[PDB]
Amino acid sequence: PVSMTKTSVDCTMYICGDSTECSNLLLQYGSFCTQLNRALTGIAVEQD
Amino acid sequence: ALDPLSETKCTLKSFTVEKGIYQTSNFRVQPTESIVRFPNITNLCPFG
Repeated sequence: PVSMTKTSVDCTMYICGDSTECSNLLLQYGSFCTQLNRALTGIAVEQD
Repeated sequence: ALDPLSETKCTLKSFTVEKGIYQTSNFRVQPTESIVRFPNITNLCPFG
């Protein structure tokens, strides 16, 4: 094996199905998802 | 939100932005109209 499917999952669209209030509750948890997205971005560019 | 450079500067949390490609925000198409549906039925009330 050399490569895997380069996938990226969005913070809000995955966690909350386009609810602004649900987004606000998610933003209370802080930088979880943006670090999650950054780690998966690191994987994506890493694979290339 | 001034220009694509400025979204990069804010997401990076740095005024200087070095060489590369940066994900800042997520594009989205906002729902424009709305539709609500329910099946037509022949069960008219015989009250008349």
